[PDB]
Amino acid sequence: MAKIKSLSAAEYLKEMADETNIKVQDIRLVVTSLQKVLAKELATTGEVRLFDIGKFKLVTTKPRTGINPKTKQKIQIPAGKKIKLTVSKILTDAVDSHK
Amino acid sequence: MAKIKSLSAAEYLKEMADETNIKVQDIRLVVTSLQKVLAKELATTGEVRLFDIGKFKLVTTKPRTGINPKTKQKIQIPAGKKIKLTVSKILTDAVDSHK
Repeated sequence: MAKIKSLSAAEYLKEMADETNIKVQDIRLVVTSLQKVLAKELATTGEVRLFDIGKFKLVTTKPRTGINPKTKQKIQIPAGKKIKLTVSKILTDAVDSHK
Repeated sequence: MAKIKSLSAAEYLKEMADETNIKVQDIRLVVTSLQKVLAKELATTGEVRLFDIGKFKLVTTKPRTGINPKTKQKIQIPAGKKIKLTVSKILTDAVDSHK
């Protein structure tokens, strides 16, 4: 893919193991669970509000008629279900990342 | 329904107590180290790619260059610094799927 400065989940896994003695192969587990149960809470369609980073809301884009006048076919984009992230103040909002 | 960090840190304890694994004041650190380190790694202009959920990255309302009256040095028109989440297939397909 496109190369930039980056982290896998395995990067944080390594970061977590470097930070702490209390945990071993279980670090791959804990780092999946952190996100497995996030994915489950979204599948029940609940907001997850993680204080200091923001909130994960499930969203839908309602279906809508589209027409481009020159095409004979009407590409009417269906209903798709997605996640929006909305930022916490302390992370974005003229704060941490904006200095 | 919604879900809080502390409620998250509770439900990771009930699954990662076991015979031995991690305790209440330690489960409290891994949950907060996560969202701290991932913030510190977007601070340095890095992209967190978490397979299964998706990718958090910075976005900057693009600074133009200005020659404003000071010195020889170029002076940026101020950017607005935000984060975006774009969702991975496995998250969005399990949301698009009805349970």
